[PDB]
Amino acid sequence: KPVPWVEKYRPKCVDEVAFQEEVVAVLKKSLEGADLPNLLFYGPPGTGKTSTILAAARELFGPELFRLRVLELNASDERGIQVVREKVKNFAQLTVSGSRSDGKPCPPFKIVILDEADSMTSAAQAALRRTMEKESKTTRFCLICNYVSRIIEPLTSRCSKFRFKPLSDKIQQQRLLDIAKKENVKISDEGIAYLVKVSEGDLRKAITFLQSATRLTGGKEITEKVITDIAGVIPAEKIDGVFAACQSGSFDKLEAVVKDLIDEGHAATQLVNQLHDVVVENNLSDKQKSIITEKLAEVDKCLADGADEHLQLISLCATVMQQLSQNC
Amino acid sequence: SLWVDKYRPCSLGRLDYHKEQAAQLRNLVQCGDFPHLLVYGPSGAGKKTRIMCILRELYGVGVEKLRIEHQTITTPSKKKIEISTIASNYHLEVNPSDAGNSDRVVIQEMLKTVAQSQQLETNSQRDFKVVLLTEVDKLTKDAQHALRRTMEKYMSTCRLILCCNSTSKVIPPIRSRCLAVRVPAPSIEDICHVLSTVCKKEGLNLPSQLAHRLAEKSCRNLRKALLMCEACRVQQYPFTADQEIPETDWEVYLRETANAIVSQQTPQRLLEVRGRLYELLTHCIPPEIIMKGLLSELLHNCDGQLKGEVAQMAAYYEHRLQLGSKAIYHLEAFVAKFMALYKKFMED
Amino acid sequence: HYELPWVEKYRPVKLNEIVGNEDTVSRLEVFAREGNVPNIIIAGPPGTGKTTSILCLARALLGPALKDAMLELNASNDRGIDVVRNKIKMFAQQKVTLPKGRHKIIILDEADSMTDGAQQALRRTMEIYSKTTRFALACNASDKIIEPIQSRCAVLRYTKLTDAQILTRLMNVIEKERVPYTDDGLEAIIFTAQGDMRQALNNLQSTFSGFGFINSENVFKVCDEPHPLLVKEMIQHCVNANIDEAYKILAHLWHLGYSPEDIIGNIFRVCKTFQMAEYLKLEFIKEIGYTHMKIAEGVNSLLQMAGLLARLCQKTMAP
Amino acid sequence: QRVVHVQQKDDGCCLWHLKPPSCPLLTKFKELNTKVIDLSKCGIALGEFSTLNSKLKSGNSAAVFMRTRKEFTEEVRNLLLEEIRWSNPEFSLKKYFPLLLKKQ
Amino acid sequence: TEDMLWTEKYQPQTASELIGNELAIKKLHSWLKDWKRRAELEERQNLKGKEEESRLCNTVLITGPTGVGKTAAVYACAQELGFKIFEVNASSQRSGRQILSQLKEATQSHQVDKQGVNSQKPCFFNSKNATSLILFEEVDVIFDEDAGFLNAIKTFMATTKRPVILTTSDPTFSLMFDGCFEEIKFSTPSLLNVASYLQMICLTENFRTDVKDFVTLLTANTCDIRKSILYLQFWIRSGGGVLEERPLTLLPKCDSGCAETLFGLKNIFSPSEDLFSFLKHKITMKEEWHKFIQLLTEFQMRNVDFLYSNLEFILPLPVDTIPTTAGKKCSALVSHCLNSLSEFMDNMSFLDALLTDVREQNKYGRNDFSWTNGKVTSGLCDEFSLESNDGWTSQSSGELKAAAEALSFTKCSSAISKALETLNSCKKLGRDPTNDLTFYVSQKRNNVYFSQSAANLDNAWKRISVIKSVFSSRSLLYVGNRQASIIEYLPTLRNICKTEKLKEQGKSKRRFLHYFEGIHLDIPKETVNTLAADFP
Ligand SMILES: Nc1ncnc2c1ncn2[C@@H]1O[C@H](COP(=O)(O)OP(=O)(O)OP(O)(O)=S)[C@@H](O)[C@H]1O
Ligand SMILES: Nc1ncnc2c1ncn2[C@@H]1O[C@H](COP(=O)(O)OP(=O)(O)OP(O)(O)=S)[C@@H](O)[C@H]1O
Ligand SMILES: Nc1ncnc2c1ncn2[C@@H]1O[C@H](COP(=O)(O)OP(=O)(O)OP(O)(O)=S)[C@@H](O)[C@H]1O
Ligand SMILES: Nc1ncnc2c1ncn2[C@@H]1O[C@H](COP(=O)(O)OP(=O)(O)O)[C@@H](O)[C@H]1O
Ligand SMILES: [Mg+2]
Ligand SMILES: [Mg+2]
Ligand SMILES: [Mg+2]
Repeated sequence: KPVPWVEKYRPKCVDEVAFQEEVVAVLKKSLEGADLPNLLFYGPPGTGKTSTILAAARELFGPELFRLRVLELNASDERGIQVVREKVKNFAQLTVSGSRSDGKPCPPFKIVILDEADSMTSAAQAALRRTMEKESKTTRFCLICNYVSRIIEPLTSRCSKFRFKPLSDKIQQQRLLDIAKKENVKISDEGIAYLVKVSEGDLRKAITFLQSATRLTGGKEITEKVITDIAGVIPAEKIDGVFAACQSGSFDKLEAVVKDLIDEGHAATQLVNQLHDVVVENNLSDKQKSIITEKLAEVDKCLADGADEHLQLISLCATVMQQLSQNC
Repeated sequence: SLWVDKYRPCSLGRLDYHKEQAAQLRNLVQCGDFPHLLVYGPSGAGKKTRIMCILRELYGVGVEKLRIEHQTITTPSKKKIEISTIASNYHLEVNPSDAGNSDRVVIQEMLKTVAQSQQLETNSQRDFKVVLLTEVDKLTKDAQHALRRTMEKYMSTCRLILCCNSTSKVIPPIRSRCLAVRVPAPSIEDICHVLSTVCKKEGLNLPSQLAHRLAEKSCRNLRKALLMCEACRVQQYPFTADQEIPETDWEVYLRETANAIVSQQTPQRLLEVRGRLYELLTHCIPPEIIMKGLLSELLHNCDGQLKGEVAQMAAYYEHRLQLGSKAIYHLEAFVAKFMALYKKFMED
Repeated sequence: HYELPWVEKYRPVKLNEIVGNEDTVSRLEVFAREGNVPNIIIAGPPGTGKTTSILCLARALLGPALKDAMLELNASNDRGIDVVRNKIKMFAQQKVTLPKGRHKIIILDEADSMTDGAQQALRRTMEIYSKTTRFALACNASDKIIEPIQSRCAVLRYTKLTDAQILTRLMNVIEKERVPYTDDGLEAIIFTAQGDMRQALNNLQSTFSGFGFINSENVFKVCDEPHPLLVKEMIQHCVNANIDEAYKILAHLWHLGYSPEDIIGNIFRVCKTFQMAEYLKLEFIKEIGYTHMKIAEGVNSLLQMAGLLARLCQKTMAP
Repeated sequence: QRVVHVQQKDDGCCLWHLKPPSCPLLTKFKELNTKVIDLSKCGIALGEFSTLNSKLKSGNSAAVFMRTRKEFTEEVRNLLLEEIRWSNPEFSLKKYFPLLLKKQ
Repeated sequence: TEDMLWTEKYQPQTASELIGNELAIKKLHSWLKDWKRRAELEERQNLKGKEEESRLCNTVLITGPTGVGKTAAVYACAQELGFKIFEVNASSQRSGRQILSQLKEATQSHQVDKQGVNSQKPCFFNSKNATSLILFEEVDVIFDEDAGFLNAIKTFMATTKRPVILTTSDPTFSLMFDGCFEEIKFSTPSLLNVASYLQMICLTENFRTDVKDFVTLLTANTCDIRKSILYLQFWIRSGGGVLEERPLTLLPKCDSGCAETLFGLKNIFSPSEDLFSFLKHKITMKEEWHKFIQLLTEFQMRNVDFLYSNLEFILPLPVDTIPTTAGKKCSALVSHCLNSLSEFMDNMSFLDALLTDVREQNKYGRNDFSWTNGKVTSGLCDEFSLESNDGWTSQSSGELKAAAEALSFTKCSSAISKALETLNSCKKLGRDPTNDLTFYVSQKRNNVYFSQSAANLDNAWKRISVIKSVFSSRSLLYVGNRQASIIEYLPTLRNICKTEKLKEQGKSKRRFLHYFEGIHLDIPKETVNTLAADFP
């Protein structure tokens, strides 16, 4: 019966989406003309794209007509595009009636929200182009992605493109503090700041981690430890230990540090992420940074294929140790 | 049953270690908004014990009343695959990676069915039925996308607990929808305390030195430490301070394999190690574990600067082993290339 | 009133007019002469001679009783579970007077298109009605035919036709049509038909219908594939590590609009017969196969083909 | 329906207004002539892209069997039975072969 | 002048004529003999007038692999014991109403004609006394038009008075079917028994054949007896393979060369050509390269690696069956040979991992050597797959893998041969490195011409069976993890069984044998003895 706070606390109406000025303006002037063109929202995750398109849907439609006359699909379906083509064809052929008691009639078209549209290959995008140019008047599409360049030219030409910029950390901390005051959980400003930092500008992940920490802690204060282990983030002490083992030049203590990291349940992709963030923002030479980052990309690709954490981490740490001891 | 299956805790207050984590898991179910869990960590850390504790705290005691069902599912290529499922009156448990590349298939229909089961069954106890997906880290990308779709579709009617050992293969879309439960391995003192607690219930008094040896030689594996304690109880009635811990049979087989690799570097010895790795693979030992043990004992017998090259070679051929359908080819590729490198290294 | 294609005008009517697969065609010949053919399944690539040999064997076995003793079913027919249960079993129980050693024949062409349920329902029909009826199936992928059906049939593997056999049949067709030709054109036609005699005859007839002269300009205008001379020059430039000229050829092919699969197939076909050292050919085929795996997996672009060309140049520049 | 592109410009980032680079590598652009050889000028010989040869074999194939397998005599038949029994010492040859002889 | 297939020409008319599965044949024959005795006693009771201890269940079920002889054994036993088989195939419409209303009275009523030619066993379709006996053939094949067929055969369980025999090839059918029936398992017969059987049927046709070629054919088609019989009929009646006289005592010619015809290698090779001589000799000609690529492509369509599976024999290296300038030239030969072998194995790993396979492996089950895969059954419906497939990739990837494998093998073989001709100098020096260059092969891979797998699949299946039977006991049946089970529970179980066997062999107390009963483990004693032997 309760709903997650991501769904509960998204803005109900357009112009309640903060830090988006021009996108809200064109969506307002589309609401005034009551005609929604083909939309393409691109920006970082957790920046208000789904919130903005859903707010436009709820304010163009009725509260009871909003969920019936829109269809949110995920474009990364593993059964090709033809299954998604079947859903769009069925939803375009299926028609429902609409009547609002507020005195404004419903628009004749319908809204199809295709999320992660950038994950579709160019053949699938060209296949979808036929559907959207064959159901142009009776169906309008909104493609939600993060990279406009992944969307092919026939799609991006006929869509209206909007870019969503991420909120600053002060605004995210303010919204999280408002959420915590609304939901009655004891948490200082430092924990909220660490939550916003550990989410890396992702307000969706920040709200998810805050709600999960409130559920886990059982009415106590939200410490830094629960936020750290609820985000899967390795503490900086282990990262410094990894770098000290690499700089020492002893492979046995390198194996000990890696096996200690494996025994603590920490992921290897997270360690590769932290190691990359440490390496690319320090005083290493350009050759050292280049070799280390190339090995980091190779190890990340190998881990994505399903390779064992221990062997890939040992190989990457051997490469980093050799590159750091090359100056010795 | 054994002490790994009889003295296993069933309540969340009976978990000896991770008391703060067990308390947080106890207050997790009190809100009533129990989400999908992602319980990950090393092997035998206490993962499945904690899932059974949470399942007992969620429903009644009837989750312990277990049975086994078999389901036949039709693939879209018009073929039928039969899989096994641990089940009770309130929960489900399946290893979906048992269907190969068709895991997505047993991912979809099975949860669809259990959703309909919760649509049919009414008991006014809990709104959802929890299904335990074992080895989610062995699922393919299509399987994990189908899992994302199924969790987003049937969230209201059923809940999911993903038990894995590696979240690296688990896609970031899955990790962004389930609460992460990291269960690190118990320490040496924790394993010794649990071993003494279990051994006291049998009327036996093991010493602290034997418990410390069992904790050290188990590599922070509580299940392996308890089972080695079972083997020591089988071997002798009194627990001497110098009691020999029985080593694993395939582990000493892999040790002998690596000494065979190091001792002679010839095509005949390469074919002998070929036969040894075939006989290891016929025992259903996973090739990742074989590669890890082989690499560990080769790094035992390696030099200082050769350790990094051998480790990078082993990681390379383990990734190729995960890529290829016949893991034996990449195993012998690693063995032959290591033999060539070793023969080159000892020649000067 | 129209010109019949040379695939039908010059279709074999006997079992000695079939080139290639000498052992299996000879075994079918001795079975057609002697009689008592078992239930056979013929598997091979398209254009090999499977339907032709099955029809010629059935003709030689039956003779005048073809119209009543033969039941032929393609993929255009129904061939369902109910069709197997009524029509197949009714023809199998049907009385047909035949000379001793000769049976009624049920030909099931394109057995890959048969559903698994129909093949399961045809299992016992292949067994009980074996004193009056025999089954001759033709298929491309033998793995689409279920194992219980394959257990009741002798499976005969047809392989791709060697280019000498295609050349002999091509000169037989040329000398029976007075078509002017060149050896250049014959090599071009044989290259375009990768062990497919139907494709070779279609290409020859289309070339004569278009221009009337058989040379590589007319042949590769008719077929419109990536020309093997351009691919040969590109591979030669990769051998000399001339990445600029090789990419010039590759970008010319890309701007001509050829698909990456077609380009990589032509590259592999030319490099298979290319004149180079054994080790260099091995590294070339390794990189071609890795790039083709990437093309099949979904990533196909000019960047991938340029990376393949750079890898081929690196194979020459590195010992 | 009319399309539009909305990019919320921030003048303080200084990446919106980007000028062409002044380094000589990105200033001097190499030219590819896009000139290729004509394709009907060289020609293809026999066996260039296939395994074709000028010489074709004759008489080495198309050998019709026409075999007349003579009936095996009794002594040769028991000799071959003893050979198979030596090959498989645990098989019951004497209780199967007369029954298959009756079956023929 | 013959119109009969060799399966039904050489059909076993007696239960002693079948090959293998003697325990299952004896069980079925005893069950049918008990049913015949019950029928004759019923007739005697009728003549006179005018059951936990017996435990004679009304229905047997027979399961096994395809072509092993379930139907043949049923027909032979029913012919020997005078039964009359009423057969229900999947080849006729068998829905519940029709099968009940048209074959219940065969069980429930007497035979109107009990003497004569009624020993002939008919079928069922709807577009000395002989006892009736129903045979449901291929019960796993269920269609939608066979509506209520399972309920109908359940009614046949309940209300029969004459025996019912079920034939199936689905290994998991006996799990989902609810009812009481005697279960009979047909195992795959041994290689040598079926090989001698085929040699017998060939010697009846006045042909001499060797055991090794028949063993290769039988291990190629996995001991499918009917498939080997039919291919033998095709190959013998078409004139045999190759004229080669083999004088052996242990006189007509021998006819070795059937396995190469079965795989279709004779459509590529000349009759004078031999596959082993073709692979052993150095290839230079373009036509020879075409033949090698075609051969390897024909083997890659089956997803079988021909060269690596037979690596020892095809290599130019010595092969044995299992029972200082001189120093620099002794070491350099072995080092170069190991370098070339490592290069070839790296090439094969490259082809396995980074090159596409034409058949997508681990499609319905997981990878090989796993007891968790389950059972994969073929389709039971009349609907097509209707999924996107790429035919060009399957056409081109086989040739790509074949060409790359052929080039890798030729490079490796040339490198090892150009290492090997200099072994004469080492032999003249008095030092023999050939004991290090040799290859030790098993007898299982030496009694066949060529192998499709380099591992012991029988040992693998035995290990799979013992792993299944360990973790099917009711105490271990609820273990959540599976590979962790066989990596942690199973070695400790093997050590416990070894210690228990050592205690038993030391003449200790017999209560230590009840240790598994003391903890109430339900592992069968044969499995306890199997775990207590060793870890090979
Ligand atoms: N500018 C904004 N104004 C108001 N709420 C915002 C804004 N940006 C983010 N949020 C909140 O951040 C949360 C997540 O944003 P959503 O729009 O729902 O998801 P998202 O931005 O599409 O990210 P995805 O779907 O993973 S790409 C919601 O609770 C929103 O209310
Ligand atoms: N071996 C051959 N010898 C002579 N002509 C052939 C041969 N194979 C094919 N042809 C010619 O190609 C035409 C079509 O070939 P078919 O045998 O009918 O096709 P197919 O061999 O059955 O292959 P598929 O799988 O059905 S496309 C025939 O009518 C002949 O003209
Ligand atoms: N063990 C055997 N001994 C002798 N002949 C056999 C044997 N097994 C099979 N055959 C022959 O193969 C023919 C067909 O075998 P079947 O018994 O029909 O196979 P099956 O066991 O019924 O498996 P199915 O029905 O194909 S799944 C018989 O008529 C025999 O000629
Ligand atoms: N807190 C605890 N107190 C006592 N015994 C425990 C505790 N946690 C785990 N165990 C024992 O250790 C074993 C843990 O194995 P399990 O958690 O199933 O392995 P995995 O973590 O790989 O799923 C169980 O058999 C249980 O008996
Ligand atoms: Mg969204
Ligand atoms: Mg055809
Ligand atoms: Mg049968």
